[PDB]
Amino acid sequence: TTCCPSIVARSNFNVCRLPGTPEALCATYTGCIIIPGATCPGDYAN
Repeated sequence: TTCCPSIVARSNFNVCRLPGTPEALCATYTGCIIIPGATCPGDYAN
């Protein structure tokens, strides 16, 4: 599960994966984290 900070940052993160851009790439661009768990803490999830 991938969870990003800032609702704005995660917004473009989602839009990033729309054209077929790899999730991890967009995550690296947003300062986003990809954890093995299926639920992220609210500390770093927007």
